[PDB]
Amino acid sequence: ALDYTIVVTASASQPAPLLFLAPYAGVAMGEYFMYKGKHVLVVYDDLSKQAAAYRELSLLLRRPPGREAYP
Amino acid sequence: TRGRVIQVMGPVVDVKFENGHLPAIYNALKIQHKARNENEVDIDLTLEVALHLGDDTVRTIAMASTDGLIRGMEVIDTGAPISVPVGEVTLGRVFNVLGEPIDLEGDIPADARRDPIHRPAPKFEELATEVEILETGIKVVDLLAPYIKGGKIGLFGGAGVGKTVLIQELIHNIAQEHGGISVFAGVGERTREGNDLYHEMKDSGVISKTAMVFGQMNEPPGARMRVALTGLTMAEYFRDEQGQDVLLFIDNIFRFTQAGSEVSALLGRMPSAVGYQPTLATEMGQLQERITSTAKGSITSIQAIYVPADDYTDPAPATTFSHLDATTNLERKLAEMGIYPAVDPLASTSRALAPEIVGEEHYQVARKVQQTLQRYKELQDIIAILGMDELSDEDKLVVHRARRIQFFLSQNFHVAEQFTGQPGSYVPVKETVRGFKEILEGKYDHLPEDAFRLVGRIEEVVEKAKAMGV
Amino acid sequence: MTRGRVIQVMGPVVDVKFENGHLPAIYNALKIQHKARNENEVDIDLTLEVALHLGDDTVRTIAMASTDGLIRGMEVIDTGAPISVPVGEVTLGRVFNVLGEPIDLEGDIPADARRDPIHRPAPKFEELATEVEILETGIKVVDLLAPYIKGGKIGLFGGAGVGKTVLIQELIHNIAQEHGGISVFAGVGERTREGNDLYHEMKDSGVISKTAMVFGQMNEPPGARMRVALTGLTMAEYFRDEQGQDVLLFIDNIFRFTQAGSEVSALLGRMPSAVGYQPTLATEMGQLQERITSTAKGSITSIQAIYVPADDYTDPAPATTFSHLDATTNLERKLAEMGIYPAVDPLASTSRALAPEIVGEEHYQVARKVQQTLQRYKELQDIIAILGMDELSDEDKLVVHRARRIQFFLSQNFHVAEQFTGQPGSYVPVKETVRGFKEILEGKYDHLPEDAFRLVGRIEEVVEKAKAM
Amino acid sequence: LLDAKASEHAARMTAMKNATDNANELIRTLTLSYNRARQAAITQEITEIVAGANALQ
Repeated sequence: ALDYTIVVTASASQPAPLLFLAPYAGVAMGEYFMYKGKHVLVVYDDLSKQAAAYRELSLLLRRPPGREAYP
Repeated sequence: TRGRVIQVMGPVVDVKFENGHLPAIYNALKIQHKARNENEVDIDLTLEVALHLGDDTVRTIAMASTDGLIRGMEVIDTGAPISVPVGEVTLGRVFNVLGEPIDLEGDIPADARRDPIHRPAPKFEELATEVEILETGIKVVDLLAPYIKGGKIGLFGGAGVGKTVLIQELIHNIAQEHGGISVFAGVGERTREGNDLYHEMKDSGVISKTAMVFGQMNEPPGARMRVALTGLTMAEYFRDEQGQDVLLFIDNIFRFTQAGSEVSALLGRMPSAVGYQPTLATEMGQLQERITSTAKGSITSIQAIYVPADDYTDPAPATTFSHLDATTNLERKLAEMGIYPAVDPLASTSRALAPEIVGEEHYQVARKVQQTLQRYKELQDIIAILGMDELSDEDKLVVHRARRIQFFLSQNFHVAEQFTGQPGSYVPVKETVRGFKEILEGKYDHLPEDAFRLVGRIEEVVEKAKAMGV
Repeated sequence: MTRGRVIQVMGPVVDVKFENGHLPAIYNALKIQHKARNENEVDIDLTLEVALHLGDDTVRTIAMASTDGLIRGMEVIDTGAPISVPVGEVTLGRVFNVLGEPIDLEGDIPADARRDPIHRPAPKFEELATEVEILETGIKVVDLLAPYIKGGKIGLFGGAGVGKTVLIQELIHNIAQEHGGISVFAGVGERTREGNDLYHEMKDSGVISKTAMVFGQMNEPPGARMRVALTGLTMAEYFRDEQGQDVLLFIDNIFRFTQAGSEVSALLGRMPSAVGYQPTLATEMGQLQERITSTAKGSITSIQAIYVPADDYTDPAPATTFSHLDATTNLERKLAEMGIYPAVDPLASTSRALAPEIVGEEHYQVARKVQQTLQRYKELQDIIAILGMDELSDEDKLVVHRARRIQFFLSQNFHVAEQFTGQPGSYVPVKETVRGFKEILEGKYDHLPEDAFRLVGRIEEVVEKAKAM
Repeated sequence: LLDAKASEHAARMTAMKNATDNANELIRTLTLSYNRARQAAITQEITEIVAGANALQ
């Protein structure tokens, strides 16, 4: 499968902004092929970890919490 | 006159003006910026003023993304809120939140009449003293959950239930029999479904009656906040000048509240009960008290609602159930039976169905139809498990009349002519009351359980049954 | 000089600034008296209780009445002491508010009367009572099944319609008859029409000439309702300390005390703890209920209605009261509709005192045998329902024929009900009610009809009601 | 057979009494769980509201 797929990784050892920007980097890589006429499938494995990374990302930037302390 | 940017934190933008020249609340502020070098990005924003702070600064809300903003860009004060084009110009067009056409049909010229978005609700003496009934031509709606001319309706449906087909036949029947323009205001719901709905507007041919406003999930919560209000100020032109009985479709008023909850935490407000903004009920009321029937006009409103996790005690469905007058509940099982529109006859309710409003005969016929369909609902497991040949008589009669009733509630729409071929029907309320009275009395128990499927009137039942069989 | 000046007013919370070094201590009282000098201003008489110190020579207070009209800059007078409440013989028969002022239209208390502070430390470890003495109420179902302690806390779980106020009036009557003990009522946050109904019932009863009442009712600010049980209790403490006698102290719905402190703490800006309760829940309840003790000179015993919010005993407001309770007396509606007065449920009313070391051996054996026979008779109800009265056995038929005599014998003729049924009513000592239930359980009074046992005082006068029928 | 029908109806009587008592004690333990979850829900919501208020001050 690795002659037609790209893998974007954002590990747990990587800081919270790299888990925050991982789906946007994946869908930018998808948009490059989409606006050329190709067909892209993008799989975001565990978006709830993106939500917790952005929750950390906001709470450390002194943004006010909301429900379950998400922004 | 001229103000510069101080803070950019996500959606919100703080702008400092010169002393004595502050803009009032809800004005539109514009940023037209051209990049002076290769280290900058061209910017076209519209900023809605939300708060006044102390030292000549103003906290605004962005209508688009704030990516690219530099602390120190000059901001143009327009001196008015977001002026939105109104008229017969807007019919058949698709708009932004700012009143700009997002379709490629053309630009609206600058000398056209533009109305501001924010205006007070109509007063106490300007409203209509009596309750009048918005006659739709749809038999589930006309019989079992009538629509107030000027009231607020709830559609509770997902996909596969033909919600777009029901929306289209509402627009078609109102613009056919009442001469009423409709307006679809899609507030933060699924750009794919918005495009499906626009191409079905184009195919149905009823689009030339509606005006469409889309601010979807992709847009910042200022745009999702103000889309319902710009669709509302497009409908209020037709009410306030043409006197018409205007429809107004808001797709998920829930999004009107949660976009405000996204905004208000950034505005600096203390959080409320469910994490929702403190100003939940007054913002929802300033939306849904402009949707009223005045003396010369009307705006009725059919409003889709996605209750999150089907939890009706959440503060935003509570605050918007405080304003509803009816519910139209689309079910998937009735769509699998073939019953179009798939309105659940027992769960869909209305404030109208009381004998002082709809009349006395209509009230007895609707309550007897509800009682026999409830009794057939109570026999669902018995028929499905134990069998049909074992119940009793005076209950086999109940399910016998209940099948003919729950198929006669379906219609052939004018919109489905391009898909089925039969030319559709508009059914008055007195004729469907007479038809359901005749089916309840037992006049049509010798006809089959087909020929009640997809017919308008009650004589079309026998005109179809003589074509099939006896 | 101790003259103050208002800075902030926001609801009940009022910030007052004094000069440096002339600050009021915490819990002091602040008299605001203002005569309006023009048509703009409004006349004000208003007392504040100091709660915090904010720095910058300021003081944050909570208000006892409405703060409407308070102007930034107006004069505040420091009393030099907390809220001084009149005590003595001049409080008997009089309805009072939290400030020690008479609600009644009878008159004013003169200024030379003794007034003692509202906030007092609890009586020390040196001064308490070593032993546990019994409190003899003269009610049989109380003195046999859920006995009281001098210095105790007792819970009423009745509600309306079961005769809670009838027990209140009879406990006042019996203690002031036999023990010479003044009672004090304190309605912490109760309906005003029910306060007036309670006052007219105790006036018609005649019990009032011996009690004292405090009503800080629901219309008053939370700073009043948090301090109302303290000013009933300060009236009780005079007769405990100076007079040396066994005093009652009724706190109606102490859940109103807990949530009054909760909303005071929410106004003061504190972070709320578990279940929305003020962080200081257990220590405010402790500062109330550790002054209700039995010292060497007298005692204060307390009977406290408890709300039981969303009817679970694990909510912190029932849970921090139940750690001070020494007894409970459940009032049940089906015993009042049956005809048993008082409506005390004999199986749900429990007591920490009901033990052979505290009470005695014979009382304990008779009381536990009464609970066993009533438990067996409560088990036999479905058997009587489905099998009928006959053909059970000889033994359980004797159990039913014994236990209905015990169940109807638990009702008394109160002295309170004399103006309603004409029967003079009786004080039954604890030795004679133990002897009476012992002689019923032996079977000595088994042949008498069961309607002789209803509404009768002791066992020597059930023979005469059986003789009259 | 009359003996067996009487014992049939008595056995179904006792079986449904035991099922009702089992359901009632299940209701009791579920209300203990409901009160625990109710208190925990209210304290969660109140600390999140107060934390969102303290974030601004």
